[PDB]
Amino acid sequence: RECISIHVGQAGVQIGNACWELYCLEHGIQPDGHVPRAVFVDLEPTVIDEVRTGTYRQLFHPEQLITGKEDAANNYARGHYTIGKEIIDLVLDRIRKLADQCTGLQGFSVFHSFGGGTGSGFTSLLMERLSVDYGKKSKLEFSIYPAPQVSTAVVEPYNSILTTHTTLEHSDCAFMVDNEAIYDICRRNLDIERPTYTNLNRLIGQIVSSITASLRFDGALNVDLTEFQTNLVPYPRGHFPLATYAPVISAEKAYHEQLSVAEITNACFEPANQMVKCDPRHGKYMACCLLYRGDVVPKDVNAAIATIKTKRTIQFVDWCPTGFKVGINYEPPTVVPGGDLAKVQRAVCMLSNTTAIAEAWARLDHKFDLMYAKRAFVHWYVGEGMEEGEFSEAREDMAALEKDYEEVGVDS
Amino acid sequence: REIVHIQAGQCGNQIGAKFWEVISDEHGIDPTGSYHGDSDLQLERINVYYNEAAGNKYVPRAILVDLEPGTMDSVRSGPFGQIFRPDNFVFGQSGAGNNWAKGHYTEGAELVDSVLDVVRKESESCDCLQGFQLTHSLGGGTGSGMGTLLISKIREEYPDRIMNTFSVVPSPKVSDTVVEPYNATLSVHQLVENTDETYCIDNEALYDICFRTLKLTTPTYGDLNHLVSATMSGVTTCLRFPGQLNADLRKLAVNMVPFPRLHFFMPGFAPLTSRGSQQYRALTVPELTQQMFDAKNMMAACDPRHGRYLTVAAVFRGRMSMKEVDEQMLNVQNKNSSYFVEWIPNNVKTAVCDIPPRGLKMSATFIGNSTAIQELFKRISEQFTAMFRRKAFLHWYTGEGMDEMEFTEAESNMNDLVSEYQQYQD
Amino acid sequence: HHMKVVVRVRPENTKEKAAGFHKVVHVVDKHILVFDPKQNKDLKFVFDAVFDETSTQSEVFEHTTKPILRSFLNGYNCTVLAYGATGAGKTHTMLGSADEPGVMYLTMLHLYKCMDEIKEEKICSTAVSYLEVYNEQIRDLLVNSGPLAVREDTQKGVVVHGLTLHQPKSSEEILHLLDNGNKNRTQHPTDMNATSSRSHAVFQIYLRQQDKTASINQNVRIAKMSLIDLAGSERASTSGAKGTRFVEGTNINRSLLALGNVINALADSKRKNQHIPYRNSKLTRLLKDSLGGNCQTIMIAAVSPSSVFYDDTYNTLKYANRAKDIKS
Ligand SMILES: CC(=O)O[C@H]1C(=O)[C@@]2(C)[C@H]([C@H](OC(=O)c3ccccc3)[C@]3(O)C[C@H](OC(=O)[C@H](O)[C@@H](NC(=O)c4ccccc4)c4ccccc4)C(C)=C1C3(C)C)[C@]1(OC(C)=O)CO[C@@H]1C[C@@H]2O
Ligand SMILES: Nc1nc2c(ncn2[C@@H]2O[C@H](COP(=O)(O)OP(=O)(O)OP(=O)(O)O)[C@@H](O)[C@H]2O)c(=O)[nH]1
Ligand SMILES: Nc1nc2c(ncn2[C@@H]2O[C@H](COP(=O)(O)OP(=O)(O)O)[C@@H](O)[C@H]2O)c(=O)[nH]1
Ligand SMILES: [Mg+2]
Ligand SMILES: [Zn+2]
Repeated sequence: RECISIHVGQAGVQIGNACWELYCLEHGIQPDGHVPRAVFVDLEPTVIDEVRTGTYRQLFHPEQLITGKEDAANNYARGHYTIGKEIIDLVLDRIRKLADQCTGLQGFSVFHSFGGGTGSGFTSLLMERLSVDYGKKSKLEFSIYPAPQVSTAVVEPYNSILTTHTTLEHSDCAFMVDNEAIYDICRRNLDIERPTYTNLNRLIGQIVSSITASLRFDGALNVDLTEFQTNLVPYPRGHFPLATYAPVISAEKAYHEQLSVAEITNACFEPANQMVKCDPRHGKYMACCLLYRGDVVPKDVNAAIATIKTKRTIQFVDWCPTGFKVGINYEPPTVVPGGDLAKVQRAVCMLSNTTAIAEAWARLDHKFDLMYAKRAFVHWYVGEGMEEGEFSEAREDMAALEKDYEEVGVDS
Repeated sequence: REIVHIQAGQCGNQIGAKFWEVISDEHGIDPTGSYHGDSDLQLERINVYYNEAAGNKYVPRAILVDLEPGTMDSVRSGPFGQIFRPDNFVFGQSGAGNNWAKGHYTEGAELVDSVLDVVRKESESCDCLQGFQLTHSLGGGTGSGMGTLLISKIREEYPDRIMNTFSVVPSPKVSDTVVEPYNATLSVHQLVENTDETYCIDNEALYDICFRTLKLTTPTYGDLNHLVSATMSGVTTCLRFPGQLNADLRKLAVNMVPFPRLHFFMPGFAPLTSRGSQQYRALTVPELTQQMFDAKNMMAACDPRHGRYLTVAAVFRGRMSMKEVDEQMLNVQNKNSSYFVEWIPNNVKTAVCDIPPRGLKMSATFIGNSTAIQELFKRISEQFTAMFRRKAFLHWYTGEGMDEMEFTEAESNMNDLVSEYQQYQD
Repeated sequence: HHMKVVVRVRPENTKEKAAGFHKVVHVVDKHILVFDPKQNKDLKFVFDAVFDETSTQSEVFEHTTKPILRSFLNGYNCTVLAYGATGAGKTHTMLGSADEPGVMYLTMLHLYKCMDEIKEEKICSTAVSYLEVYNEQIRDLLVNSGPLAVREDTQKGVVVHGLTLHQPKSSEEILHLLDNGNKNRTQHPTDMNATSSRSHAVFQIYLRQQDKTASINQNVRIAKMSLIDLAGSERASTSGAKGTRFVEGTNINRSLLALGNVINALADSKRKNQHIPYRNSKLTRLLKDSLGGNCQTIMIAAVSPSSVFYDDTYNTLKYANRAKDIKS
């Protein structure tokens, strides 16, 4: 029934504070109500301290807030091996203490930021130790993969080719939200050249609410978490659908709000609205889980999708007749009281596996090689209990992820 | 996390008074007084530089290493001079002779054990140590000789904790000493092989940046030092604040050193406007990157326009959009694709604190690892050979128990260090 | 010229045979092994020569060492690198008992005859060193002292003026006792009793050749032959010890990274310049002369058919492959 969550890395914790904010906000549970159902991990105290100092302060137990006062380090190795090791036991202990207290759970919604130190490396082993301790569950990891041109860390690809290879054999379904391709939504679909990180987090904080929150909530067409990985992954690679939201309208500027289903659904497949710089440049969809919420007639959907199934410029995979999981919820979305989000009475949080990430992975893999080709910042991981092995042998890993996402599509 | 500053020599000392003059106001610490802090955030992280004893007396956790009494006796007899616990003053009333050999082998070598004693009292303070800040000049006895020894010992006691070095590399045009390249070539040698982050500052690169970028007509030393101390506060202490994307000495190290030599950077501050008039507030952000990435405004002597970058770290500290930050950095990376090296897809390390330098709206420290600093260790290494050939003032070194092979060693090492840095300019 | 690379697969012990696990390496022929697993890459790799399990200490020695003796006589620097995982065969190939003389004793016996033959044609004199490398420190094995101060020659070239190689040998007997002291002298972590690792270490011979007619003086041939027993890398995850074991393993890996930068650089510098950074480590600095121009070099990668050797062998072979592969 339930789904724990493990917000790892500063960013996975900032997004975590935001997804966690939107929750109580649509459940009538002010600052001090019930009890959360998650944990927070970081090797930099000052960030989890922002959850201990700032808003939502007493909504957590100091027991679901793990910190390693030591050092974060923007390197996978250190955060996986060397340092992040010391904390893992303690970390696990909470996702085994919080996993026991419940009643027949379904999995752990992991929140991490691919190209970090604590977000790449640590989670790599956290998810690692989970796939063994609870191989009988769901492991849906919600990632914030590397911006396509606007990366931060100098090494980013080293950290994100290493979180992918280690988690790949361990996740069930990896949601992906690209940090930069969200900013385009903040520029183009909301109008603001002032997007604080606090906003991208409200936005993932929205799409995510559509995933767990409202879907684990009753509705006219409920969709369990297992339902996702079933209806969403064609193959055992921990396949990485993309998140998209529909009524991303501005709560100030334009106002057509009343944008019946027939519109909000078409607004998902336009590439300028998908929280991912994986514009459907060729990538055939292979399965989409259209989660609706609010006032939606099942015929409006079983027609608004029918129109789409016959657009053909949306080309689905060959071996897939029908790849449209319609999930209908009741309660409309719930916007921040005065952020910048419109506030409609219906939305579409469509997510999907697309052959499109054949790109995004390629462009992120090629990055890695350019630096590994010169060893760049290699001495920073080797000196942290890694080897020429784990790099070169995690490169070969994703190589068969460029071929996998090529073979499962492009061919008939 | 924590650090323990080190005031080696007079210059590194004189600067210590300016580094601590600043930082303390950036932390509301009056002379012996406590946290008057205008806020409450300038205190949750102070531990990085201080210690709890009384309850109003957070003492700076530095070391004052000098063979010349009158110096530390000017820093201790002036303004904030009465905040250092007397235990910090590791004096050497000996002759502080201007010889690198006199402060590294003969006269400094005695005072060292009475230093290491305290560097351990302060490291074993509490919590977890990060590293040590080191200030000094590469142009004197107590600076380049004794201060380079202090580190060669520190890096044997804690090869885990980092080592930032703030060196006052010998300024080109005029040398404020004569043997200068001797004291220098010999300390850079030790630096390339112990510290792992160096921030080289030039008394004349400052004068320029302080007489034309501040219309300041009478740039006293107190000013140069003040400007420098403004950067080393945007580096360390700063990132020991919150931020949308914070780093810390390691992130700065682990993003900025592609190759283990250590590599030396070139710091640059952001809002560098003359007082009254120029308070243009053209600080939206494109104005800070405009600033930091120009030639002039690099506290180094060399001009970045003369050589690629390997890494950059714009350590901003002032509320700004993670879009207009992460964006600007890009166009900067593409307008100047020429000088930025290519085998690093993203040279730049964007870093973003929240709280800005007390009285300002928005700043950003710049920490450039350009290959342009090749054209300085060249300079130093030249001045060496031109005089080493004739053994100029060498009898002051050998006559202090030195070696004719020791000078050879350092020059060649630091001269190879030039070579290597070119391997990436190409 | 090029550095030679070879691989040696050991033979599974009895205990592993009982396990009867799948074989990760298959040797097709003298030149080429295949990397498993077979129901992967399935990339065949061609070496020059493969050493079987079968080869004891006669065959291994003679093949690799014999062509270095010819370059030895030239008096160009020769070098042999021996690698191995724990239980790879490390001792067996390099040494064995007196009973089955491996490379070292057969160099000692054959090259002792080499000293006899060479000495006859030109008077020769030889000495040998056993140097270590622990915590980035050189320690003479024959006397433990503080590490040698490093200096450079005027042109270039790193020297340790801690050079000693304490005592030369008139015959086999003296060296044999030194070999007992060798294992003790190397600084090892308190490992399992079965496994023992050096920190990092080497061995050197010194050739100074003078014609019979020529004095000492006049042109001399100077050769050095270095025989290297590289240490193994550590893993943080495998080790779990870390701490002092962590620091030693980081130091080994940094010396290994510098060597590998020179190695790949050497292949590129077949089209190369000064670019090859010898300076990156003390090992590579010691080796400045020896990796060498037209020096002769060989790498012996030791590996096992063992199951644990699966990872270790695959990683080392990929790297060995990179020495043959890497071109711009
Ligand atoms: C009325 C007003 O706004 O005055 C400003 C001011 O006029 C200007 C010109 C300041 C002024 O700085 C200088 O004139 C200066 C003098 C010697 C060396 C270097 C600089 C200022 O003195 C400096 C002072 O800086 C700070 O308060 C920061 O917190 C800074 N503090 C110190 O350097 C410091 C000075 C004395 C005692 C203790 C600390 C800082 C910067 C980085 C990291 C930590 C602290 C500021 C904003 C001003 C005055 C007061 C006029 C400027 O410098 C800085 C570092 O902010 C010079 O260009 C900038 C732009 C500022 O607008
Ligand atoms: N959407 C979103 N992305 C974020 C946020 N914070 C950081 N990121 C992104 O995630 C990456 C940053 O990871 P870091 O903050 O450096 O590191 P970390 O993963 O927290 O772990 P460490 O490296 O050990 O500190 C960059 O690609 C950022 O653009 C956030 O609040 N929201
Ligand atoms: N920026 C700066 N440079 C200084 C200061 N004092 C001396 N210097 C520089 O340091 C060099 C001289 O070395 P010095 O500090 O006297 O050596 P020491 O005192 O014997 O260790 C010259 O290049 C000076 O310009 C100072 O307070 N600030
Ligand atoms: Mg962090
Ligand atoms: Zn309307």
